[PDB]
Amino acid sequence: YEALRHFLLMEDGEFAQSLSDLLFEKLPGELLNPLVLNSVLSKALQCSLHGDTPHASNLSLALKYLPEVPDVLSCLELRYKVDWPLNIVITEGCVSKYSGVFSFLLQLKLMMWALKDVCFHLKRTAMAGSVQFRQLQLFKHEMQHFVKVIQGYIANQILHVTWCEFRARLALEEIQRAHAEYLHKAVFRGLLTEKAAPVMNVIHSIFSLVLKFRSQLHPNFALMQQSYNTFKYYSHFLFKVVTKLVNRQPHLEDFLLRINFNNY
Amino acid sequence: REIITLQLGQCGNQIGFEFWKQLCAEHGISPEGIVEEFATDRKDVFFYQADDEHYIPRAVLLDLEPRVIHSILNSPYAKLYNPENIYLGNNWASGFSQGEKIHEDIFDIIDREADGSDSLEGFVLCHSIAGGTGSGLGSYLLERLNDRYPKKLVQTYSVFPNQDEDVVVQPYNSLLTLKRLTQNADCVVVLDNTALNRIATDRLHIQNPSFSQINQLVSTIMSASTTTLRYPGYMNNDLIGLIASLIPTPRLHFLMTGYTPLTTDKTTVLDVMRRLLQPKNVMVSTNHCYIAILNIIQGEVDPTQVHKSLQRIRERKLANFIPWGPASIQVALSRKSPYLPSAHRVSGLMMANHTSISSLFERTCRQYDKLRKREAFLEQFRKEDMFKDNFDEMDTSREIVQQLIDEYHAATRPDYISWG
Amino acid sequence: REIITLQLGQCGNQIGFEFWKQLCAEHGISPEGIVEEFATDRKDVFFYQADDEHYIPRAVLLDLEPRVIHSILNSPYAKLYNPENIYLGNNWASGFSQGEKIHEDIFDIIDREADGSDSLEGFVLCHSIAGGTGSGLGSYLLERLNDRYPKKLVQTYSVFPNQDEDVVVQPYNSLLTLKRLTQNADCVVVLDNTALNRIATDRLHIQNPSFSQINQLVSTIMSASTTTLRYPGYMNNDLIGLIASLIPTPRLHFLMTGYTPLTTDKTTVLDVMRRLLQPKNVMVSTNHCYIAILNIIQGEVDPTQVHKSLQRIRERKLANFIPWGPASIQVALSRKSPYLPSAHRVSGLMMANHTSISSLFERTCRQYDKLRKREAFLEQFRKEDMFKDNFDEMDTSREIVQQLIDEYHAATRPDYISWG
Repeated sequence: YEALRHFLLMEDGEFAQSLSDLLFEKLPGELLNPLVLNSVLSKALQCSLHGDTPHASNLSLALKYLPEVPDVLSCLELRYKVDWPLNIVITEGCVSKYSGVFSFLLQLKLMMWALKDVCFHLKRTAMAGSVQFRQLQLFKHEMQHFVKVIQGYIANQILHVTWCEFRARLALEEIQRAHAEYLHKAVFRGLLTEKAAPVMNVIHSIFSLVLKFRSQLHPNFALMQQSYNTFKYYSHFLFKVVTKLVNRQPHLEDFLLRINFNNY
Repeated sequence: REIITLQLGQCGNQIGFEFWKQLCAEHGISPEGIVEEFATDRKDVFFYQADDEHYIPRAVLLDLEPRVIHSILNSPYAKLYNPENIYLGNNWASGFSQGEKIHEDIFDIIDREADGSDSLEGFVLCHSIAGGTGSGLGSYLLERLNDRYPKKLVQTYSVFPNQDEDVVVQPYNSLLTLKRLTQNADCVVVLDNTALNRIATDRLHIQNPSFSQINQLVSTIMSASTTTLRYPGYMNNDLIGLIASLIPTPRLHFLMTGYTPLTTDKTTVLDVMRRLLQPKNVMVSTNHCYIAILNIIQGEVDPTQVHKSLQRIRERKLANFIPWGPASIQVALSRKSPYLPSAHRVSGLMMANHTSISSLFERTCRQYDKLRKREAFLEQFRKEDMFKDNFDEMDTSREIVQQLIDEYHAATRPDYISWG
Repeated sequence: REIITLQLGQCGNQIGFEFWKQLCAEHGISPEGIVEEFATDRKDVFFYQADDEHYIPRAVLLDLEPRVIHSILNSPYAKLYNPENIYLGNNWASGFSQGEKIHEDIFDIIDREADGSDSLEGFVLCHSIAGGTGSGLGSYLLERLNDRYPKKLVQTYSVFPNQDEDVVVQPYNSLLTLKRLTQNADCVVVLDNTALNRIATDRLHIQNPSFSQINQLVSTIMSASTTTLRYPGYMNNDLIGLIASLIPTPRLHFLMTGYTPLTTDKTTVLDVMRRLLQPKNVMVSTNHCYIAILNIIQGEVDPTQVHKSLQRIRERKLANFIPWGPASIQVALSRKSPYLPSAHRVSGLMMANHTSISSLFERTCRQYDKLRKREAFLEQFRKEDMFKDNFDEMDTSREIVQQLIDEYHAATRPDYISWG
């Protein structure tokens, strides 16, 4: 349990921060074979610093669709396979949902990578004290803040409170139900629910717009002002849809409180 | 990645010695650096790991007119380190020129330590503003690193000198030092003598050995700010991930700190939050509003109270911050430390960008401008005379700090949508 | 193949005696040359092997005004050699004329030793520039061998005389000697008195018997440069394979050396590389760039660090060399020596062609040209008067060293694609 928490939910430090970071250097005509990714995993397991166990072994890492195709979307499935008397508790359907949330939390790390990339392109030319430099840097601060609040939301719900209700959940039949509720209260607060499907739906548009923001450095100021205005339009609608989906949830209550604080 | 520590000056080497004794007592190691069996941790950021697990610190020691450096030299913690890097006035231009002539072999010491590291994250320096030997020299080596490496970060922990005004060129020296700080550094953490004087006179009854207890509080702060590095966390385990949210703008990069117990010899998340909202629990002394605040908590916390608390923290509006845009407080959790008695269980550390510190800068500006109007307070020392015959660097620094204070006062405004 | 050693002059016979005592103590043999049972090696290059394994060295001894040659004569190492080859001013023309009259029987000594060898690789000579008796004579025998044998190599280890300027014809003598060195020799290894003075004053506190310790350092260098010959390696076990990469051009064939410990009474490959990058670990004192560098390392090395090191050595750009074309550093490994205490485990030796030595030549050129403008510094000695009545060989040498310095200064340029 406390091993799959570290890897399948990316709760260990310098493991996700080394696995995904090596993954993003490649991105594509590469990553088309399972001999490069499974050794990148062997390199990330070394710098985990905690683990190095046979529970940190026998992991299966695969891409269900190989990339043969603004794109931010990329899939990856990490699983751990358990022996036979414990397989009846940890089924292969629960680990599949762990991989389903794994892929989304992986897709989050691309954003703190790519915004850092455009910050770092700008960092090596940080020269001009003009208005055009500072005005650019402001858009980066605006876009970084929403990432830093949505990750802090995920780093409240899926790993703290649903883990609070797992150290007091434990009672042989009850153990299977305890694992089955750990997953269910994670997927409820993960907003993978069909009730909260629009609010998860706008987040991809957010991702694609900051990638197009990342593509340019300079090419032109006006296209960046336009992309930033689209970002501001979407974020302006987000605050309305989140209060509307409490007018019709306690975990969703904190989201509107997070995105707005001493402002409107 | 890996972070290299630097130390110079009398106050800087004092607080570095206290920091290393703090992390010696804090983790399970010997005063020669042998691991204790009874103790797991990462100490690979600020200490190089050896084969008998000698965690020799990444501390380069520079000295000038050594008196207390000799006391550092003969110590039972002098077996913890020996990187062979110790190499020999009270003016800015004096320390600048003394660093200028030996910039090559100290740069060899720098590059040797850089080769000791495989990767790198940042340089910290232990420095005090207008410390005499430290002042000017520290600005010079800041210039050397800023010329040499644009790929790394610099974090700086330095105090603001206030001795309640024989030395009258001190505002000039501090002004030139802070000029280099605004333009050649990326993030500054500054503190006051007077606020630590208040907390020390409140928690205790000492007046004369105040430096020693100041060192203790600096060590507790520097451990606290580094705990998510040294104890393995899972977010902002790079320095730049911590620094990124607080600083939107390259001149307003000054960060003020707080810490919840004044005396440390339940508390709930509500209590420690509202205590941390006080300026009397903050170690730095129109309405002023924060740009962004960060809090890290370490203790025996219950995870469900914390969302209750920030609900009610919105509801009471016990903070007043509105820069112009959606930048709010960030609360985080780190491990309550083992291997020491965990009394005063829950303790928080607080990191913000607030515009009020400009006023304190303005106080110094008011002093310096007054002395600049009289022009009798450089005392015609020969060092500042060689380094600038026309003394126009003081006027350039004056126009830069004028730009800085104007950026501060505009940064208060909710029309800071442009020029940010 | 086999390499024949030559020695002449006071400093040359001193350093040859020290080299033979070095290789006596280094390998397992007696001071009469009997092999020790307790000791395998090849000593067939610089020593002829006998039936009781008397490794009698290939050292031809020439003397003129012997004082220290007598001390070499009565010695406990005078049973190691006796090839029966010892045959009797301070001017270039004097030593030239004295070698001129006895060129036949010393050439008989040469051909006798050549018949002693089955095959041959090169001639080394022990010589000092402007050494008095050695100067002029050494140029003459260099002319004799260059006339006689175009099939072999000559390696030369000689020092640059600097006594911090009674002898004022010394720049003329050194100029004529180096003229013969550029045109009649294939590879030159030159050293400075001042750089060895710096290393000796740093490692120790001696000033007056500096010659003796200089001899020790020369012996360590000459053993190091020969270790892949004497201890069986598998590459560049011919001299010409070593020499071939460093010299593209027949006038710029001057090679400078370094060696990692200054005091020799872990180290990693990174440490010893960057130490060897210093000019203070190099025994010779616009931007100057190397043409090519060679390093040989001997010690307890780990083979996987070395590729890490040259990765990072590319990355830091801690060397600055760009002749015009793709000639870079060559790193090699030789055996850590047994039969002696292996303390200061890993030690490196460094061999490059660098253009900076031209400046030192230019310094001598500046002196000689000044004396040539005054023309009062030959002192009208009769020897230089017979050998050249018009003193036009000095002007010819001046135009040759002008061509040499111009070739050096063009060799710095990245347009050296032509005239290379």
